[PDB]
Amino acid sequence: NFLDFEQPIAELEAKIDSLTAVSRQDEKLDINIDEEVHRLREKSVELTRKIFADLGAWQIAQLARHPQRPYTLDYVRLAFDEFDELAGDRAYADDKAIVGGIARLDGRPVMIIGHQKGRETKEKIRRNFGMPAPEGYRKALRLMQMAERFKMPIITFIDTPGAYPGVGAEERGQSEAIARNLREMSRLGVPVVCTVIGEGGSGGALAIGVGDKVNMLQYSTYSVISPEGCASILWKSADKAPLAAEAMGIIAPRLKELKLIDSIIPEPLGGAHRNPEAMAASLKAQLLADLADLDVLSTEDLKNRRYQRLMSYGYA
Amino acid sequence: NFLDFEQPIAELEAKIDSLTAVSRQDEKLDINIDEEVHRLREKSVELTRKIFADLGAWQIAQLARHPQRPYTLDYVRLAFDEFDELAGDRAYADDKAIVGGIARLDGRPVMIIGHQKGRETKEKIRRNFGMPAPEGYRKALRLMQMAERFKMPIITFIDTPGAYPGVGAEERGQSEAIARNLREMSRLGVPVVCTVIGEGGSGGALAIGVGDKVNMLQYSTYSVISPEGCASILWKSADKAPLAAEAMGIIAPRLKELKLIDSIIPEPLGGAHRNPEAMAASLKAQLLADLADLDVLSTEDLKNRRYQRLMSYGYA
Amino acid sequence: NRLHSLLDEGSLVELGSELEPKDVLKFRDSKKYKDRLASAQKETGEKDALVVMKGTLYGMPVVAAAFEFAFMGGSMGSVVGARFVRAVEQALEDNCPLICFSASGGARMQEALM
Amino acid sequence: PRVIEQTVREKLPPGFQRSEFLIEKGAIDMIVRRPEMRLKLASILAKLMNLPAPNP
Ligand SMILES: CC(=O)SCCNC(=O)CCNC(=O)[C@H](O)C(C)(C)COP(=O)(O)OP(=O)(O)OC[C@H]1O[C@@H](n2cnc3c(N)ncnc32)[C@H](O)[C@@H]1OP(=O)(O)O
Repeated sequence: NFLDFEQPIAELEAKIDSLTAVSRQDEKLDINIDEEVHRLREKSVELTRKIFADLGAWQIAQLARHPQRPYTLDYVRLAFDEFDELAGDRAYADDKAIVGGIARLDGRPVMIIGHQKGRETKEKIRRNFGMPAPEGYRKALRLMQMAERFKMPIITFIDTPGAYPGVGAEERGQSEAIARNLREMSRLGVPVVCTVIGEGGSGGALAIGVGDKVNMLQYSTYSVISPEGCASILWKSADKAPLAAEAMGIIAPRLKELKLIDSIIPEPLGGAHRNPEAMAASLKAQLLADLADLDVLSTEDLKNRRYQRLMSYGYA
Repeated sequence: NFLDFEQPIAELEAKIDSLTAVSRQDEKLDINIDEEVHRLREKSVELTRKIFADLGAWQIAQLARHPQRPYTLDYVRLAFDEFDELAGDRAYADDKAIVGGIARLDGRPVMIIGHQKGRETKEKIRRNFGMPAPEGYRKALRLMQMAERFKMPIITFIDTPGAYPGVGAEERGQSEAIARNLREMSRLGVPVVCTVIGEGGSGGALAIGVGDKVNMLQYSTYSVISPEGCASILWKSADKAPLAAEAMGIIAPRLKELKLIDSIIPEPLGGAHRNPEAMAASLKAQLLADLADLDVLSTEDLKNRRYQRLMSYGYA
Repeated sequence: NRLHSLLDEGSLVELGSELEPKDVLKFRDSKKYKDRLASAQKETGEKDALVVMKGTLYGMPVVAAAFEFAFMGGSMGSVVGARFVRAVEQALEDNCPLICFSASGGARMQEALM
Repeated sequence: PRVIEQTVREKLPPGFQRSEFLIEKGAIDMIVRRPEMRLKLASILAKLMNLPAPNP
């Protein structure tokens, strides 16, 4: 299901599908499929550049929410192996809006923590649209401590609309849990790398994003507040979300100059959704490179550097 | 409300009450109150020894459950000052079946953790008969960590029927919380003293009772299982509870020989309930003496001694 | 007023008084973020939401602070965190409890991820 | 409360996000009225820092 501005790409795709049927549909129909396929694929490839060259911040947000995209499960599958999912906070529940586990990266063992919006409606409602109740963040703290204890690096993916705004979420110390998370992660003796795949932000995202390095795709928005919220509070409306997106600076290159993120991982054309494997390979390369130049530093120097980088936050 | 075997004591008390009325009731009645008061008090004092000399383990249990007795609040009031109650696990609730706080003992600051059955029916149901849901034990862990951090000694009172056997209690990791409690308390760098005031046991009591010293009143039962439970499972009945109490060895002197508890604090005659102030003074003296010969040892030697004492557990 | 109320008299010492907003996001709202910055600064008489004042409590050294909620909802601006760090550093260098009071409606949106 | 109201599209519990409610729900230690505050902080800190008690 392509977005509104990806229409010319769609109709060309719509002609492309029935090519399979015409191959063996009925009445002996087996036409010269290869010629038409090649011409239509050429046109489609040419047109996507005609479509994805002129997208800006409001679009970037739409693309960051494309309802066909790799979630943390997808990146785990397409760049990680021997994945073991640990579920359980030890207190009140395991949460489906966060998925964590311990896996191997090119032999090396790692910890993977991140969100999972679910693909279709069913897995979206079963995972609460990637909105974690605090018990999830307590689980994430528990896993992060486990990873710290056994001299293990931590790889974290961040793809959350935000911490759930609900009765159950507020009752259980949402603020307290996120505060603790932000406290412990800033003392681990192991390197930390955190991407911004997909749509993330709204503070709750930061619960698992305080690390040595930070990386973001080219169509991923990292906003202290969703554009619609900023629009409602400030613009006194919702339709004016694109203006809020333009003003805030939620796009990766805008953030990059702000010394906030350490690298942008380029996407396959038309969005990572068109070539999830290519995006997974790019992410794996970026993660490995980040880990490499990180392992040289010792644990004490690692923590000191982490603290120093934090203090660089804010123009002050 | 005295127990069944404290009847002769009662009726003598029942004659004693209306002495106040006869002093100024009506018809100019002001009799020679002092003579009758002195004689009846003499008889009552003589009779209590005639009553509390011949009590054994099944009784001890009844006395340990006398529905007129000092709970942890009472001992705090009558032996501690500048008491500040901290309530809150930080996760899901503060529990009324446990009361903790930070107070001063003869100038010295301490931490006090223990249970509170509530006095009457209302405060009994509001505190769940001193039965703590796990969140209470998480709170107790949190307080114990706080006390450890600021080089502060911990004084703990133990008066619980047991961890609550309920849906809500089981759902929230009861076993997990108590396991963690039993793990952390065995690593604190501060001395720990734990009494057994009132009725305690059933494992959940041990959640706050793993310390350098252990002390118990003369009418306090510390059983891995209530006598009634042991009776039901083993004796195949409930009426045979006294036999279970006799067999188990739940009475303080029986436990004392077992190298399980380090001292028994003698009670005022007729039970501590008759002279709560005297019991509070005795408890305060015992606590201070325990702390004194404990502070000589350094933190490392303290923890080593604590570990060694634990290993002495069990004839093996 | 809050800091004076808690701290003893004559021992008050403000911290991080030279830190002032230095907006770079030039946030263009219905108003200009500089407009609200200046308006709040003049209306409340304080540079930002947070004030820090080293002092003493009953003869015991201590560091306190608080939020002036009137300042744009007392949002945690860059200066807010910088003064917080300054106070914590003062507490660390000189052994003394550090105290604060919370009053805010959320982080300073106009500064976005900062 | 507005955000939660629109999200859950329901009636929030009475006393929502109230200190008298967040001490009930474990997140809040102790409710102190402003007049005691300075003594309450002074006593607690003089305890924790292990200093002699303050003089009224
Ligand atoms: C996502 C974030 O962290 S910021 C999101 C905004 N905050 C929240 O969602 C949490 C609470 N939401 C609120 O609206 C309030 O803080 C409440 C619920 C406590 C209500 O308190 P109120 O008495 O209504 O205060 P109010 O919101 O009017 O705050 C006063 C002023 O501060 C401003 N303000 C408050 N917080 C912020 C903020 N984070 N960014 C910018 N301005 C803010 C308001 O715009 C308002 O300005 P105005 O009076 O000139 O229009």
